[PDB]
Amino acid sequence: DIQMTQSPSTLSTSVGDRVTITCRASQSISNWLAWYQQKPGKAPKLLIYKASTLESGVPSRFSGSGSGTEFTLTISSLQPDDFATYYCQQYSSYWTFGQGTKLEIKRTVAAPSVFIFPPSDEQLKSGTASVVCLLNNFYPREAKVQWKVDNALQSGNSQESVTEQDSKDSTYSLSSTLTLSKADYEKHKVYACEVTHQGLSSPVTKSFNRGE
Amino acid sequence: DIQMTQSPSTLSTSVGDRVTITCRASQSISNWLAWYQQKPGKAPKLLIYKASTLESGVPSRFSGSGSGTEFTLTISSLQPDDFATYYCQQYSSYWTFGQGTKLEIKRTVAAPSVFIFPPSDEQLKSGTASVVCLLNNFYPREAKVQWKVDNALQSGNSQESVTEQDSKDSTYSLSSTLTLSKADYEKHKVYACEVTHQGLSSPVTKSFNRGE
Amino acid sequence: DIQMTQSPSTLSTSVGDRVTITCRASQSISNWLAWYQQKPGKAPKLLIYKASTLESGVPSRFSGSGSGTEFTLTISSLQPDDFATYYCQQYSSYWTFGQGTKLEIKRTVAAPSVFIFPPSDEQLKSGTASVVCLLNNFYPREAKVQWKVDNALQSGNSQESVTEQDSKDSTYSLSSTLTLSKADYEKHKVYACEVTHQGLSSPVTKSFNRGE
Amino acid sequence: DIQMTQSPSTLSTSVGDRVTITCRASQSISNWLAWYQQKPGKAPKLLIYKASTLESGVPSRFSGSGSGTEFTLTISSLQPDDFATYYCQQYSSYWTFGQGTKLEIKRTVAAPSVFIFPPSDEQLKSGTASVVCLLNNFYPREAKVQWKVDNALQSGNSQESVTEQDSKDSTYSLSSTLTLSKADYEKHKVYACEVTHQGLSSPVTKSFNRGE
Amino acid sequence: PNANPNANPNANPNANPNANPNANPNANPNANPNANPNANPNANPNANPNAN
Amino acid sequence: QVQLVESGGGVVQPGRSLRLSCAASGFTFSNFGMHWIRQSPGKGLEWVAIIWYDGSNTYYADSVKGRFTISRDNSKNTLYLQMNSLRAEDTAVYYCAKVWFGESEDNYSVDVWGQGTTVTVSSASTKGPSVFPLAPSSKSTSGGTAALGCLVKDYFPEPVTVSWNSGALTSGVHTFPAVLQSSGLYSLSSVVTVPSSSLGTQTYICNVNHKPSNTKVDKKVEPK
Amino acid sequence: QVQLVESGGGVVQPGRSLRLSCAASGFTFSNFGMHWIRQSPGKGLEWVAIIWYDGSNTYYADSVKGRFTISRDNSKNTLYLQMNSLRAEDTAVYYCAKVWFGESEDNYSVDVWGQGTTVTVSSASTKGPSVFPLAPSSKSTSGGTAALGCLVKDYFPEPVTVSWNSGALTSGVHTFPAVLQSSGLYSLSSVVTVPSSSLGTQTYICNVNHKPSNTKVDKKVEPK
Amino acid sequence: QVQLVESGGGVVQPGRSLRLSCAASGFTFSNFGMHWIRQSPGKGLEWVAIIWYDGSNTYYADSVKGRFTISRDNSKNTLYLQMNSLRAEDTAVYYCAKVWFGESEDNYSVDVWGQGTTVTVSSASTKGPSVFPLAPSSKSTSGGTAALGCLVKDYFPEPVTVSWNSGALTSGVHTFPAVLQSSGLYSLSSVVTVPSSSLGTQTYICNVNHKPSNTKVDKKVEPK
Amino acid sequence: QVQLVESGGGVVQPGRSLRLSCAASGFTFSNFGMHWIRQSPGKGLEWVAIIWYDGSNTYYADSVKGRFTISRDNSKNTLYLQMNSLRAEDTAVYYCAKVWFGESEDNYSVDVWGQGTTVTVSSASTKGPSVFPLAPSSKSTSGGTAALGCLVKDYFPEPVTVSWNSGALTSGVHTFPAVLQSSGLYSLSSVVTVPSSSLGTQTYICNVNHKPSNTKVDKKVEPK
Amino acid sequence: QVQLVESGGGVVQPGRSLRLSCAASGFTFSNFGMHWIRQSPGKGLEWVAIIWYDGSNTYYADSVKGRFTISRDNSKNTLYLQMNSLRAEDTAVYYCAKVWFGESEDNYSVDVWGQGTTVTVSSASTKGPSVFPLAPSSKSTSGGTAALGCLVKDYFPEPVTVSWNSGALTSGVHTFPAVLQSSGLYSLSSVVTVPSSSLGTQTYICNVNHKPSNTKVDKKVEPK
Repeated sequence: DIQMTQSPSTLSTSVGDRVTITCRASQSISNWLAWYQQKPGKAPKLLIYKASTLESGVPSRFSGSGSGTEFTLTISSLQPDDFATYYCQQYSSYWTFGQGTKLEIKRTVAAPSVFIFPPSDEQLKSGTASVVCLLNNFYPREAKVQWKVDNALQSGNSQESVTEQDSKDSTYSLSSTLTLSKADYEKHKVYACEVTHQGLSSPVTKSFNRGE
Repeated sequence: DIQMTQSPSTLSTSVGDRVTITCRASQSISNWLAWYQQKPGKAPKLLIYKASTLESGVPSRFSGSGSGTEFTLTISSLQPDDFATYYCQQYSSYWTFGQGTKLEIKRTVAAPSVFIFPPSDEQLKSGTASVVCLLNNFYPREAKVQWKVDNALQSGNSQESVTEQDSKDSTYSLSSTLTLSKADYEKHKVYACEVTHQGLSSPVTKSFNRGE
Repeated sequence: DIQMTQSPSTLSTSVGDRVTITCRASQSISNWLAWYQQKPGKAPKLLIYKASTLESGVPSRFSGSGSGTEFTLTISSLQPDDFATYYCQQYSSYWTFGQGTKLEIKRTVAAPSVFIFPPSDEQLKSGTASVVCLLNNFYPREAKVQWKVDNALQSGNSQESVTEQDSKDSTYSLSSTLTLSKADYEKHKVYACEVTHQGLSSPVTKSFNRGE
Repeated sequence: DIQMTQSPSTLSTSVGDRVTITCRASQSISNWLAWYQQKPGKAPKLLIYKASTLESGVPSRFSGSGSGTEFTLTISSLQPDDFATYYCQQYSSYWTFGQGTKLEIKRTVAAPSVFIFPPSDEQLKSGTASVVCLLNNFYPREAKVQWKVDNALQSGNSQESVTEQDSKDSTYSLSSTLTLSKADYEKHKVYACEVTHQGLSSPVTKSFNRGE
Repeated sequence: PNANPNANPNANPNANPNANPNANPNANPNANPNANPNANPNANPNANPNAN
Repeated sequence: QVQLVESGGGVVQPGRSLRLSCAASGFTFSNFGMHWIRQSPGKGLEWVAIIWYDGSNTYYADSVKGRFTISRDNSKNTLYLQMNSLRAEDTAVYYCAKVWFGESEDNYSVDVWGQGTTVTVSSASTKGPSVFPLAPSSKSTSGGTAALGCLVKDYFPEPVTVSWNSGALTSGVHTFPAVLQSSGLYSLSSVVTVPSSSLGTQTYICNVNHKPSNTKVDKKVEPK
Repeated sequence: QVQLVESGGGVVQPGRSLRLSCAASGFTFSNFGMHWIRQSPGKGLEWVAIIWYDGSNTYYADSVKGRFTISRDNSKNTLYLQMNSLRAEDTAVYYCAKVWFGESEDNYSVDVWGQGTTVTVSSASTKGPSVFPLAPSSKSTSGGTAALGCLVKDYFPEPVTVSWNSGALTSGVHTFPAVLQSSGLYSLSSVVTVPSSSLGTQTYICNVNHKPSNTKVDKKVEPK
Repeated sequence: QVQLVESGGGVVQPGRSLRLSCAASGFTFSNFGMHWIRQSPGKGLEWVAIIWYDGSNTYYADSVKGRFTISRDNSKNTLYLQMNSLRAEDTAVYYCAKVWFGESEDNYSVDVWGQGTTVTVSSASTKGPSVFPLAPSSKSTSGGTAALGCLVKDYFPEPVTVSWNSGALTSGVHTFPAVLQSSGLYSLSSVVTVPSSSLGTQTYICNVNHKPSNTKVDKKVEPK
Repeated sequence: QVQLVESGGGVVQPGRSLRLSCAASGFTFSNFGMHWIRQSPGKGLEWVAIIWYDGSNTYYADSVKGRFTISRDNSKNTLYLQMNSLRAEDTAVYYCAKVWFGESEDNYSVDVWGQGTTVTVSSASTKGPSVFPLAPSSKSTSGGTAALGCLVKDYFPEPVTVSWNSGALTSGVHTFPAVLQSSGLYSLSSVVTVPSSSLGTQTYICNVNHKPSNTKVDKKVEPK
Repeated sequence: QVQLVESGGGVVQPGRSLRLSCAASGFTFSNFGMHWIRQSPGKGLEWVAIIWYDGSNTYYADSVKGRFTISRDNSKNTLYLQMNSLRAEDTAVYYCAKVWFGESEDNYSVDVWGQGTTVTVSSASTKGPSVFPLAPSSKSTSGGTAALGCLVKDYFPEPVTVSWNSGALTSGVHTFPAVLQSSGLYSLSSVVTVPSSSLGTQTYICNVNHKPSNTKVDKKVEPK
């Protein structure tokens, strides 16, 4: 029915910054728009209704603006308790939420540490072969990991997992798991993961030989 | 206090006619309206509730309609058993009845027969003087009887009585009683009752002289 | 009361054709116009609202266009399930429907077969005389049937009935019934129906003599 | 929480005057506004509901008007029983009352009589010193009292009390009590109260010397 | 100015449905005098265990 | 079927009390609420009181609140209406009525009415009527038809019965409904049309009967 | 899915009343407004009435204003149309229809129509049909094809069923739609084309059935 | 007519509880909802709570939600308000009030208020007053009129009564309303205007009475 | 304050049914409408159903209409959601939520959300995990820091707990969120960075515990 | 058809208030906006106020803005006009009127007017009339026709009726419309032409009636 769109999807910011996020509806919803804050692993909490009314108990540093099809939420001075995900919601015709905007802790650039792990002999005995490539303590979160098996790019046979921002230094860690059958795994020799990141002048490549 | 009003107050109709009576409330009563029929000298009987639901045992020729403040009762084909008085009743806020609509048997016009009776000598001996003017077998019921004493109109010293519709020919009879003290009666000479009716081209006047 | 008018009233078309029908309002109705499809012996179905919004479940080959007082409905590629009657409807001020446009299956020309039936002796004994002229399996629908009784043209004493397009060969059948009293019927001799059709270079005439 | 505001807070009026008081809501309350009358030392009594409906038993000289956010109560001809405090009350969303308007008995201007009383020796023995400034039989009520102790203005150590309008002559009386410690009291000499009133061309000052 | 002072009347005839779903506090807090005065045929026909 | 029988009505002086009862049969009386409704010529139909099936809630019209008390005895299947401090305007016919069966959230009214009992509130004392002849003459003759009658004046209370020739003459008899006078006494007339050619030979006597006072008067009406 | 079922239609004399009902299922009936729309061959599709979801606003076409009353029972999920003072031109098929869901400021119409119920306003009395044979002869033969049939005349009301040889002959059968005559009675014809070489030997009988009158007629059509 | 009588009010220390009751008569109490409304000099009129006729729904003001509990006993015709965790600002006069009768869809408020009961939340202990003389002198004389009085200081709780010469002197007496001090003790003054020519000969004694502490003080005020 | 507690969630095979409940406290539950809203990683936040305070009107999202049923028990202060014919895409965390209080003509949404209950629609059977070592070597060493870990593969359902040295080692531990594989089994990894100079002498064992299957596996990770 | 009935008009002292009402029937009152328009001999036709169908927008003429208040009760189908601070020039006949139905972008006015109610703002007190004879003589005779009459002076308020010989004489009667004088009292004349040959023998009496004061005067007019 009513389409909702939030921008940006992710915003890297620092304590004390002025933050403005936008939310757009596919059609006119008048002023019947609410903003909800949600912390990870916790229930969402109401921040603003009628696009500009502050909920009781919400600090005054939050403010809303907008009417018709364009709406904005502004945080005058970001505080550490405000690091959470913000959803807009039209309630003019039924109820639809936006995808949500996650406010990320901005920090300096840190290049990833790259480690590769081959499948254990026990798992190979079990009939499966999982190869793991680990990127530790990097920022920002955007990075590319490409699996190459005897210089052949892989596609559709890997899975990625990303941690939340580390509490101590606000960095990310990412695991990529390449899964193959024992026969497919033993039908090749070289297994590499190549990593590119904005903090790296050249791509980093880790590789091993099957059996080595 | 919700006021109820029925129209018309009296409806002259004939067997086989389509009858529609209306009932209006001073404020919105939704659909909580009932219709009751009462025959003379007999207890009222329930006809319709919720403005349009037919009571069990009521013939299908009765129907109700209406909502809010205007309601109607319709008889598709009048039958001789249906000649009675119909009351509406709101039961949305306490209970109030309308003034009632009496369904009268319509017939051709018949002029009244006029008779006058002087006070008896016994009543004059008793100290009172009643003069009686009688209108026999007339239709419709509306008629005017004016007492004139030496061509002077009387007011506040007369009482009227009307019979019900005769079972055989549906005519009315009316009695007018002028009551005076013997001294008031003997302080004048001419006593007349004048009658006007839509069936009379000219008013009819009966009169006597005191003592004659 | 906004008047609506659809053109054409009848459109001969073939499967796979691009069909465009028009609809006009007596005054400006902005874009508040809906299109409904109705199959014979079946309830109407909503196709388009707001003049150009496709109803859920409606194939994409339907499209609407138009604004103000002129609107069009377009079927990009006609399919056999789409042979039905199409109505436009303004809903700017109350609700009024157009006369409807029936999409007809175009086929080759087929001349009618003409049959005549005289009144039965039982019906003649009953006091009435019905004469039947039948046109069987013809296309297109336009044809003219003229009744002549002793070379005298008849008017106001005949009735026509037309079938729908046959499911097997898309042809029409038409019956014409001439009704007369027994005295009127027996006061003449020759009874003929003359038929003209676009597949006939000359009119075809069937006739009988009363009693023959 | 709907805010209510009444104007004026106090209105001086006379018997026979036309009185109009106003009441405003912070948001639209439709017509759900009631007016209550309260006499001093007595429970409030209902006057008007639905902003314009007169309660049974209420004299017709009271009337209400207004809708949305502005409402007025009108007394066409004030009578002595109507000298009381009038509260408006919205009952559209929970229930909130205005501050109340007190109808005051208008009379001629009367300048105050000013009296001063020094602290008693017994109270000084008890450790406290109360100085009393009295304004007797003045109208209107508005007056200003400034305390001067050796020409030094006092603040935060005085309390005022005002009587109701006298039943006989509709005047006010006011008492001001200045409270000080015995050491503070004996650390000064001159104690004065200065009074200004619209009936006084110049301020009146009464004073005494400590020990005199 | 001089806009239409009547209904559309082709306006929305359905629910909102975002209308107020709560209970209006300023509702009727009194008993409906013309409510159901009869005994309920579907009521408790057993014997209260906590009766005297 | 359902049957309701009122009793207890009669003549009562203003300021006194009176208790009406209504006996119910043909249905489970204890399962239904009841109404008392009164009817008078001046106000028409007028609801008086309602009582719940268990007596927990009772309601009264504003004109009677504080004076009337409705109650019921479900062990006796009897409905009661205690009327105190009666005024003149309470004179009416009182009906008990049964509430219909309906749905749980519907509003309710009555479906079966009782027979009705008459209550007359007046300070007038019991008094027999005065019967005066309405003598026919030339002034009461139109063609071959004449009118004669009897005037039954100043009696209390209702009702009175009038017959002609001990009931042998009923064709053409019109007894008017009684009217209440300013003096609190009732009065009515009874008339009959007779062939003028029968006057002076056929005897016409009106027979007035008043059971409350055991009055029986046979008055002969002679022409002038 | 959404389903609407009309009931209450039938034959009614002019001047009488009739109540149509529409049972709704497959959706929350109480949340939507409804229309009644009628269709007749003379006037086409014609809107009749609209009702709000809560019944607060109702509208009617000018031709029916003051005679028709649209209502609803949200507890029963039923839409009603009480039609009084019916005229001849009110004969039509009546559909109930559900308003679609839209935006708050849009204009609204209907998206789902009911099945429809037929209302016939006529003063004609129930009457069985007259079945007459349409006998084939030389005047109804062109080549090897001949035409024969049955004329079903002067019946009321609708409908009637026609079969040929107890249903054994359906190829080439054309039953025309009924036409309304000046007398208020319907009439139709049913024809069939047969091989001319089969005339005189194959027996053709039309079976007309009229359930309202329990009429069953088997008419044999013989050549001349 | 309708009558409401509050009881249970008094002095209570902060943090403790107190239960107010409201006895209703003159109407069917069980048929009406009720309000508790309080009035204080600092906040004016302030709605506290509402309860339905059957107690099914209750509502409270935001400032008291979670601390006050409103209930009712329809068998006793009694309305109750249990107040827990009282703060100093809850000192006010509390009224019970009856909701008026209206239409089914209207909004509702109160029409009849009770008499009111005073609740004083203070940590002050019961204490008799100190009576000090307001001695007249040359500084309190204007023409033939002089002023004298009595200061009634540092008492708790309210009220106190003041008379002059055992009530024999009432003309020209002004007893001011009490004022609450920072110490939680009350204080007031009573003044009287007398002829200056009567000083030294007419005896003036103020009689202060405080029933809560059984205090009776007759203080004579003499000039200096 | 306001508190909402969901219960009833768990693992359910597709096509089966499941009933969620929401216990409310801290407010008058019967006075407020409620929502059920679900959240899944694929669709984000998604409204499911709404119910009126009295249950008279209910609304559902289009993707769930006809399969889910929202109800409430105001006597128990409990909100219910019966889910039938569950599909794979219905796996999500479901929250109950309370509608805020507003004005009569405003639009409404939720202000207080419940805790949430997880619903997982999968045909997978309960299965303990396979724990494989991620052995450190020269290819996972940069300076004096090395990386080792444990791969927890092919378990169902969620969740699993991973500890290191019975909880004695927490510095530098990264347990990745589980990912759902094409086979319907979950898998994750847990890694830790250790001083390279401690390898071969310090013992590192990962302790995987899975309460749904009561699985406890202590896997030692040795270098190669 | 459409019917509008005004009520509430009358005589009001300057400075007082008055409330006019308009009862509507024959159409859906809640679907239409309404006007109040007044007409006086001094100002002609003059629009007063307009109200929207839902009461959301109201407009007033500048001469009445701030003093008059237009409102409506759609539950009672009644239009109201509360008039405060009335001035003398506000005396007029006030009509309520219904706006016609049109297109969405058209401008709107009224199509159906009510019956009208008269409002007279004057400080004059109720006063019976003085009836003086206009005696015929030689100066009021032309041929066989003479003129006589009655002067009805200094009465309040309107209206008064004049008849001749208790209504027996109507041929040749001319009752002039009343004129308002500087004193606030009304006055008019009634004249009749009679045959001069009938003077001195035929008795002529004028019957003046003033219902507000219950005045009835029969004045005989004799020639000189």
